[PDB]
Amino acid sequence: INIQSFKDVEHISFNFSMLQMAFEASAAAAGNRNSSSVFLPSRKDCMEVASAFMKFSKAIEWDMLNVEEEQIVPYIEKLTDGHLRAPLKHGVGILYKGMASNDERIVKRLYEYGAVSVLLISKDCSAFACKTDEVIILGTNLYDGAEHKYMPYTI
Amino acid sequence: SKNEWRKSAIANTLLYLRLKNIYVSADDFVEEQNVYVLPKNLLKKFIEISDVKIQVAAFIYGMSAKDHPKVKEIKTVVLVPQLGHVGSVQISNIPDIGDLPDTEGLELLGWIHTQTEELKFMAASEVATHSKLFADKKRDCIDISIFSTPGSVSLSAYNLTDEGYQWGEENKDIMNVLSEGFEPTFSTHAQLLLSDRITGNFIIPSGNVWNYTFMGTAFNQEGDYNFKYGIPLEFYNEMHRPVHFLQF
Amino acid sequence: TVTKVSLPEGSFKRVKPQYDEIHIPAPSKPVIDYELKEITSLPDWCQEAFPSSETTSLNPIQSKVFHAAFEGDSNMLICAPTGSGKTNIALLTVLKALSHHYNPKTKKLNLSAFKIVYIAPLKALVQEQVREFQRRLAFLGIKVAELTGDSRLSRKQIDETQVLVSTPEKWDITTRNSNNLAIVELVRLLIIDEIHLLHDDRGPVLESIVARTFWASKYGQEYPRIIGLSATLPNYEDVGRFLRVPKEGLFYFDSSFRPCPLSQQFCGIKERNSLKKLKAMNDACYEKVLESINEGNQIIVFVHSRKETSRTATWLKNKFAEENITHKLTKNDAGSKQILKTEAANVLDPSLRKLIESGIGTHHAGLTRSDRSLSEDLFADGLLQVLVCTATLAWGVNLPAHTVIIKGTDVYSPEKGSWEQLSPQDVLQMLGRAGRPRYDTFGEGIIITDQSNVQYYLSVLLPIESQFVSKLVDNLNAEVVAGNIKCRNDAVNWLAYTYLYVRMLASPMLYKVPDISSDGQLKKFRESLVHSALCILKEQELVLYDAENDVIEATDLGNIASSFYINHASMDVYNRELHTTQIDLFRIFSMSEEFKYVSVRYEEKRELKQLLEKAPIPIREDIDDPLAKVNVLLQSYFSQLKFEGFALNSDIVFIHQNAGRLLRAMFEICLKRGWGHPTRMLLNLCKSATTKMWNCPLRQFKTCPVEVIKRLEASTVPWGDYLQLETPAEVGRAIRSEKYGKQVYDLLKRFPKMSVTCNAQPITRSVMRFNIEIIADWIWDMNVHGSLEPFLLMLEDTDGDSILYYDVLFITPDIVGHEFTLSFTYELKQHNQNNLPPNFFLTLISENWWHSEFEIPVSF
Repeated sequence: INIQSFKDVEHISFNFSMLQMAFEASAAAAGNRNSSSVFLPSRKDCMEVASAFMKFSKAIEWDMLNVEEEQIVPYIEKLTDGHLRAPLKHGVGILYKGMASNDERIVKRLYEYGAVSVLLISKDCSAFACKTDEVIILGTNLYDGAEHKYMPYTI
Repeated sequence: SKNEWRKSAIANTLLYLRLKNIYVSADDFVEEQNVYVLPKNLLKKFIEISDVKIQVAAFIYGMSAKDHPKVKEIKTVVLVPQLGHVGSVQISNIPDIGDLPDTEGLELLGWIHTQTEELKFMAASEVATHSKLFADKKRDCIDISIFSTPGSVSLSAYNLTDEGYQWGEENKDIMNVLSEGFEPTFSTHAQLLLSDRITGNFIIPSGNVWNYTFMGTAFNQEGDYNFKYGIPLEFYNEMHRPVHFLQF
Repeated sequence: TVTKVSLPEGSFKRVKPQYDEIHIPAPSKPVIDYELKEITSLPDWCQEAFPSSETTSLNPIQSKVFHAAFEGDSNMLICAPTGSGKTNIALLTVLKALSHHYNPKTKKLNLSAFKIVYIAPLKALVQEQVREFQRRLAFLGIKVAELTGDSRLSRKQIDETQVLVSTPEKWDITTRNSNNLAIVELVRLLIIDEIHLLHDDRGPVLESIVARTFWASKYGQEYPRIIGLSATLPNYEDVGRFLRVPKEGLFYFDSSFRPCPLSQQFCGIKERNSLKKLKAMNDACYEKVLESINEGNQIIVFVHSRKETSRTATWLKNKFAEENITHKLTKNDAGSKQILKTEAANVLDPSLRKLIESGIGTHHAGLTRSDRSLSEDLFADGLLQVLVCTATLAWGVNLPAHTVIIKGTDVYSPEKGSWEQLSPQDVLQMLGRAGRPRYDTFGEGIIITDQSNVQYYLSVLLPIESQFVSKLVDNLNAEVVAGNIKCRNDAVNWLAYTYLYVRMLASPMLYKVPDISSDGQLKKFRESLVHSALCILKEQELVLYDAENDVIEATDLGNIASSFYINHASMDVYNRELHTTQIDLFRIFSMSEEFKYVSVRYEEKRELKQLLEKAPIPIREDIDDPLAKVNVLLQSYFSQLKFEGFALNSDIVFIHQNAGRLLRAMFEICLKRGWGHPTRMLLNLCKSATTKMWNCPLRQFKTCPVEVIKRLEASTVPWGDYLQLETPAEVGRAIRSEKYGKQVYDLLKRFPKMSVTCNAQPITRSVMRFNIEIIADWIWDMNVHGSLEPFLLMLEDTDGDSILYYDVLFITPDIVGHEFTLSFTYELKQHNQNNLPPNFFLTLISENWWHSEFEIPVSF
């Protein structure tokens, strides 16, 4: 268990600098052929982190899905929720509460086999036992607009 | 010049160095009479906020342990509105601190103060003030006199005899020259131990200012004042000097 | 050692008793293989950009460059003679850059996509280009702004703007900011004017700027177009390489091509002793001034000091009366004199006026802002025949004369603690004033100097070598702090993009290389510099270094040094020394690198002494010392003191625009280090520099009358006391005025003081959680508060000396009035773990608003 602190971050969920380190860890997983899942406090953050991950993966030698792009399009065809299609395509899975089971299992399977190297998962779906080699918890804060503040995760 | 203080104020910055030399008056231990334990941190702070020339004083409150009813640990030093001088100090009345937290069953044990004349006995301004404060209220209240001088501080605890008190009652006022009727035997060595294994704390006036030198008109010497736990201000702290910031 | 300067054909030397003068004729016309490009051939929008130039066409240099400038997107370096028409050249490249965004069919012009930066060496000139560019590019509806002279967070906004005109340093700090990376991406045109500054000791700023645009871009991948503008001087070849200009885009213009072609003249004074040497120049000067006047021509005299201007101008005045004095008074006694003598009276205060009556002005800083603007404008209008200048005129203003005389070229380097000769770029800046391009057939430049120097200045009308080692430690740390260095291979790569490096390869003997043939491209040398640098950094705790391991790491202290631009050595002193006292802070403040050059000039010294003895905080330092000036100036700003001298008033302004973020950097260090009392004091100084006071904030509302506050300030009633009253009549009774009492209350109501509660929860023995609930209710401000009011929150030890947690809260109009909660953990030190202290403190301080601090005890 490696724990990394970061300045002036209590204010928000995670900042650019933390995201970069998450991506370095996911690349280190990819290079050791180990699979890594990344935990985020929201669905938005899963989408937003995917988008950064696509951009970051393009600007490196490793941008690989580890599998051909024509074979992935039959799968992505199901398109239950369009937002997932775009990231999934580049090697990155998304898991949030309320997915179509189509989405859910189509994403899980592609990870299960080893098509998509990286999974991104809502704090909520942490219940779903989705075992991996490396885990990245990217930020440990939750906003509630009840107490208008960020709150840290409980152990 | 007016700015006598500037020189003293600069001096008080190094007043922390005097605490590498801490001397405590000692004699034969007597288990028949009390021992006063003064937490070392309180001493260190109280000097740090004192002047090099002008006297600075506070009350001490503490309480006995179960182990020995005669070991009085000092728990709290209550710093109170007062008006210092060289060789004497005018102190306000015993504070009401009843209504503060953690004050359950504290005794007022006495006072503690700086001075610039090392003696082996309570002096005449000491005896006047000691009687003024405690004469009709609580007679066993000790006086812890701190001789503070470049290099060091030297602590010395005294009781006052009833002759002392009576003599002090007779002297409402003390002059430089009069020196009438005084006796070094008025006071008796009281057993003081400095300890670093208990830490005490401060109680300060709610307005925060304890040093009414530059405000000597507003000093109410029988004032009913308010108090809180807190960190005491230095003697020449900006708040003790509204007036100097008016010129500027 | 002798490097004799080749002089053009026709050059010659005359020997005069007082000085050897040597002459360089105006050059012949070049081969005419060009047509002056009349404006009308420009596409029709642009044409506006060139309204009423006297010529209505581009001059030779501009016309030849126009193809590559305006139809090309290639990088460019243009070396040309002094006074060749740089603005329109810059303008052409600007317009091209715009073209890439707006649609040719669409009327609508995209404005968010492109950022244009124009670097220029001096604020005088930076401002000038802003005015000129705004006027000209008004029609396209683009914003031209001087890139902000003082502050940092208020830079994030100034991307309201499309054309940024900066100095090299301001653009270096801007672009060196990790958060500005967002906006450097939109910068498509980077115009560096006076690119031959590279040779000056400021020139490495230009090296760093460029090294950063090419090398640090990385993933974002699109480099902006670069156009260097230069003086014709050796190594232009290497320069165009340095900013990646291909042959298509490199130009070099012989003196044949210079508009308002310049004639030079070098009086080589020969007198040994000071009295007679000084006389020699005065005479020498008088003759040349006379000649120029006898030909109906105006003339600017550059001198080294500000007192020199007035004494040189006077000598002339008197020497002119000793013989005639008719010659300069007026063009005509009837025409000029009433128009002069009206204007001579009105704003003129000093001895300047008895000079202006005689038609000769003086012009320096530390002279009334109106007074120097008269000088400029009277000289501009023909009424003064002779302006006598300190060097600033040369960078600041656009005030040409036919003739420009440098009297003397002796200058004082405080850096070098010694007198010295004018630098080449100063002489070339000065000579760029010579010759009015629109009016004059030609121009004249006269240097006056010791014969020893004449050969040197001949050559100039110069070498350029790197000083990067001298500032190596400071500059390395900043990249370490930017996290681009973790291991010392990153460091020896970095150094490859420096001028030092290009220059070491090429003259290793100068730079004391051990052995280039062994070292190859100086890999061991680089590594060795990096090492020694890093060790002195580690020694001072700006970094963490393991030679064996080879890990470079960034300290919080190094992080301050980089961010606030502080000398490593100064960070050391701050480290050890921080019992620091108010009186010391003012000193330390005044010790800042930012104020290295501040000097106490002779004239202002009498006035300065008046203030130094009324100073509220003691100054240990002399009135000789520069530190005393910066100190007394800052104390003045806090008291808003009225200043007469222009020189000094500019100085003071310079101080407040830095005071803020320096004092903050100071505060940041003390808070990190735990020092209760200096931290507390610094926080006030910070307030004091926001609020420009040491004062009830009714004075802070611009919209309050002047009398009402004065009665409340004397009345000693606590500030907050006035705020408590929730009734509009009641507030008016305290004021003792009825109608002011109703207007005041609305302003009074808006101000609010936080409410804070805080309990603590022990999670483990070592770890305590603190749960805070906060409210303030205040009237919304569209003028008084801005978009937000930020608030420092600290949890500090009982002594009030140790900041245990901090965080900044930004309150906004949607936040006021409604409660919110904060929680945080802090790990108790062992001491406190065994005996809990009675309490800690939790404090909120307005970053902006005086005496809005609210603290509460947090009981065990």
